[PDB]
Amino acid sequence: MAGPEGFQYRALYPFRRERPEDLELLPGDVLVVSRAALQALGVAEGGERCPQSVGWMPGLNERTRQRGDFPGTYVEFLGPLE
Repeated sequence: MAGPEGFQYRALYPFRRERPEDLELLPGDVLVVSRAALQALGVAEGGERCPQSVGWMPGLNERTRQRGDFPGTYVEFLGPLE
């Protein structure tokens, strides 16, 4: 309606937080990321659809309700936040 507020990723494989400031990934669980975060990383418009090309990204996890940087290699792409 108004526009894309952000994008959603989804963890495919379970990996425990290596560091307290690391974000945990569980299979099937969704991670919510805003446009501001991706733009702060310097992502090209149409690159976010390939998270492994961006690397570690700051977002919100559903199962843990925690916030931090997750390795965007074990995650799939869901779509834009509208």
